[PDB]
Amino acid sequence: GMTEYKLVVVGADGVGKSALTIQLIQNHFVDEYDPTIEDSYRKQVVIDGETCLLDILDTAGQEEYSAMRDQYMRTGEGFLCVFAINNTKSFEDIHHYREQIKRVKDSEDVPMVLVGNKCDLPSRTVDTKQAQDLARSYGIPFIETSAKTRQGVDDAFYTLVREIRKHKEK
Amino acid sequence: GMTEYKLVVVGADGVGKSALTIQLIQNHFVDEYDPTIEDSYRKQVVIDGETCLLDILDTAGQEEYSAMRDQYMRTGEGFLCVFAINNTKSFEDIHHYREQIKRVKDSEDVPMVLVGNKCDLPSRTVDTKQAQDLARSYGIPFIETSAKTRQGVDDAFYTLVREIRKHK
Amino acid sequence: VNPTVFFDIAVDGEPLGRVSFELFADKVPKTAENFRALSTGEKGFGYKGSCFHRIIPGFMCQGGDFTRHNGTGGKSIYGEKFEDENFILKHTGPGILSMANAGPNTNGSQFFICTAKTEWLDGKHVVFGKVKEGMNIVEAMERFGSRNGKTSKKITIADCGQL
Amino acid sequence: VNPTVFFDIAVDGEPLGRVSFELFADKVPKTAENFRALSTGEKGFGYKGSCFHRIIPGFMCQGGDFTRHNGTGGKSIYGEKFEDENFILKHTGPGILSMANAGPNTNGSQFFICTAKTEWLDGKHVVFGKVKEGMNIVEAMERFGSRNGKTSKKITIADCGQL
Ligand SMILES: CCn1c(-c2cc(N3CCN(C4CC4)CC3)cnc2[C@H](C)OC)c2c3cc(ccc31)-c1csc(n1)C[C@H](NC(=O)[C@H]1[C@@H]3COC[C@@H]31)C(=O)N1CCC[C@H](N1)C(=O)OCC(C)(C)C2
Ligand SMILES: CCn1c(-c2cc(N3CCN(C4CC4)CC3)cnc2[C@H](C)OC)c2c3cc(ccc31)-c1csc(n1)C[C@H](NC(=O)[C@H]1[C@@H]3COC[C@@H]31)C(=O)N1CCC[C@H](N1)C(=O)OCC(C)(C)C2
Ligand SMILES: Nc1nc2c(ncn2[C@@H]2O[C@H](COP(=O)(O)OP(=O)(O)NP(=O)(O)O)[C@@H](O)[C@H]2O)c(=O)[nH]1
Ligand SMILES: Nc1nc2c(ncn2[C@@H]2O[C@H](COP(=O)(O)OP(=O)(O)NP(=O)(O)O)[C@@H](O)[C@H]2O)c(=O)[nH]1
Ligand SMILES: [Mg+2]
Ligand SMILES: [Mg+2]
Repeated sequence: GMTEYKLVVVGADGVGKSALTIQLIQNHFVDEYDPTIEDSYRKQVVIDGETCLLDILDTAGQEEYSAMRDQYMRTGEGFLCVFAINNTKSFEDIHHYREQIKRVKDSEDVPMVLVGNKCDLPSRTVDTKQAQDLARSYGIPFIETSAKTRQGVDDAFYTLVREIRKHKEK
Repeated sequence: GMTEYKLVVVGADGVGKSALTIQLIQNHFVDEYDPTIEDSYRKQVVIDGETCLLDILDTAGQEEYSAMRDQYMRTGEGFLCVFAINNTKSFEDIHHYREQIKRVKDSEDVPMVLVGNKCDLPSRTVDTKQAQDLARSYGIPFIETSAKTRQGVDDAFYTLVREIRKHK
Repeated sequence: VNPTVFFDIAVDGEPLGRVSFELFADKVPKTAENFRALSTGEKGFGYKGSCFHRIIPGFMCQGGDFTRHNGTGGKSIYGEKFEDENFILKHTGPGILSMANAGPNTNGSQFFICTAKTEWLDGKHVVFGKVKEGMNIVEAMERFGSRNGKTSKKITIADCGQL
Repeated sequence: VNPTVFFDIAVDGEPLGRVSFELFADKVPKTAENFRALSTGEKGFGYKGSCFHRIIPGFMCQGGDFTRHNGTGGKSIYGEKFEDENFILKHTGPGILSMANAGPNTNGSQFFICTAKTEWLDGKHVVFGKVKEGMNIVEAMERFGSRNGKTSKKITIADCGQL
């Protein structure tokens, strides 16, 4: 059988978690805003010549429900931590998500990738070096993406899988 | 907010787990055979005066995937064990689903309920007394049902919530 | 006096039953009049034929997207969206009729009907009505929802208007 | 000689692409003939217009129920059901075409297309062909599946016949 990898997409509302996921899964761009309750998807892909099964949980960013994130952080194996490069507050929100994942997992060593999304947009407010420095301090990879052009979409999900493999030492 | 409970229906294929679950959820009877992969349902009810949310996991009884039943068995708070009163084999299998659940969950005492299904049929191969005597031994309630006529459905699941609360 | 509107609900085209609502025009007149007009179709558009796209048992039934029929659309009689009128009324229990939104001052046509008390929505969603008759129809609609709100049958407003 | 048949696949009525199959009549002639004849419709019934009701990414795409169009039906050209012809061929990888069933000797019209090796089905499901051209279309169909197989769009055999 192929190995299944439980990926969880998190971040503030409106950053593009769902658009990133739907690009991965269905290869088109959701231009409309359908704020998420909770959605799960499956896709088989070849990463490093190895076929595996991605199980993607697309989560709600709604701050009102922040204390109910624990259950899915408990079961998730790796986390895509998404902000939008044109929304400074979504970038600031990253700290809270990471801290919560560590707290809920009770570990400093959790597979995660920092994703700066909407990089097709001209009105940037978060510097690439800003994000690289933070990802560096966290010890995790950083990838700029656009769910609209598809830039970096595969790289972000595949990189997260590579981080899971690594943390499992396999 | 209302308390949520996690129920899990099990048994050999064809006994009527889905037919029972769907009668509980939708007050519809399924006369056609559509064997299950995995389905989840949500329903709010009032049991003994307390509003609660039932989260029900309807499983497949294919022997091939017993290994992964285990995960189901981990998360579930209690278990509806269905056989069909015209299917002796599904009754013999009941022992097996029981052993596995006791194992996976590591106890001798898991909220559980035996269900003799399809009691509308004129044919019968598993006497009521057989299932009574087997339920007695294990220490759990026994309810005969008919998803076709809707007999016993609610009792089975509420009795099961009542068995969870007791053990809870 | 406060107006009353009805929805004739259907499931995969099969009649389920009628639910009627009192609209609290005495306390939220602008929001009430939007829902009234959308129920009659008198502006040339409205609820007739649209679906309840999101049904979450234990919480609520949500509908009102008659422009995209996918949960992202809808529009008010005032423009695509209009401001929050007031938050005087609370989500006190089953039957409460309230406006869906995407944050402050983004009311359109989407609405929800509570099937339980949803107090944490107070001050965030404008409550403007309540089920009058047919709450058991709304209860019946939960049979077709799910945890994330996706429905298992097509739940439609087959007809609607003012009483 | 092994015949070749084709499905033209559509997504909510939109053409997706053509999948062609080699049918192993040289090992399972009865089972190959059934699928062949149901793809041409030459006995007055068959696959044209039916849908793929179960798509589970990483495992398989299942269809063939043209009598009930809900995943429980199907019939063969031999009657309601026919026997497991043999289990010579195995579920070795993506593209394998095999018969669905509900136990021994219950083959009808329902079939599945493997998108991975599924060796635990060996000796239980009769393998009778393989994708020739259009594996990428079978892959694209997985875009619309889910863990329990419910599809997010309606996937149909808009046309089919013999090549
Ligand atoms: C964290 C899980 N989770 C829950 C939730 C929460 C709880 N509780 C919270 C409260 N605790 C009690 C005090 C103790 C107990 C535990 C339990 N289980 C769940 C669910 C079933 O776990 C999957 C929810 C919920 C809601 C959202 C996202 C995630 C959510 C969410 C997304 S968007 C929105 N909410 C507002 C939305 N906006 C749009 O649709 C915009 C679209 C585009 O522009 C027009 C159109 C809107 O207006 N409404 C109309 C109003 C009800 C509201 N939808 C909705 O559906 O809420 C669903 C639900 C279940 C009530 C809440
Ligand atoms: C435990 C969950 N679970 C899995 C499964 C298993 C695994 N593995 C097992 C193997 N390990 C390897 C050794 C390491 C790894 C982990 C992972 N994840 C899953 C899924 C996604 O978790 C929800 C399955 C599976 C299959 C069934 C029920 C539950 C299942 C099931 C029900 S009925 C049937 N099977 C036969 C069915 N009959 C009818 O449809 C009847 C209808 C009426 O009469 C005409 C018609 C039929 O012929 N087919 C045609 C053939 C494939 C078959 N359907 C089907 O869909 O298989 C699904 C699937 C996913 C391949 C298997
Ligand atoms: N230009 C551009 N727009 C994007 C991009 N990704 C998402 N969007 C747009 O941003 C809005 C929000 O996208 P969405 O995927 O729903 O965000 P979300 O993070 O899933 N939101 P939620 O927490 O409410 O579920 C939508 O209008 C979507 O089209 C991107 O890379 N570029
Ligand atoms: N006469 C009669 N038939 C019933 C009754 N309950 C279910 N059936 C029929 O028995 C067959 C099996 O029903 P089903 O609910 O799919 O059983 P299942 O246990 O869920 N099968 P699986 O394990 O594969 O998911 C169906 O034809 C159903 O209509 C009953 O009380 N009486
Ligand atoms: Mg989203
Ligand atoms: Mg079933």
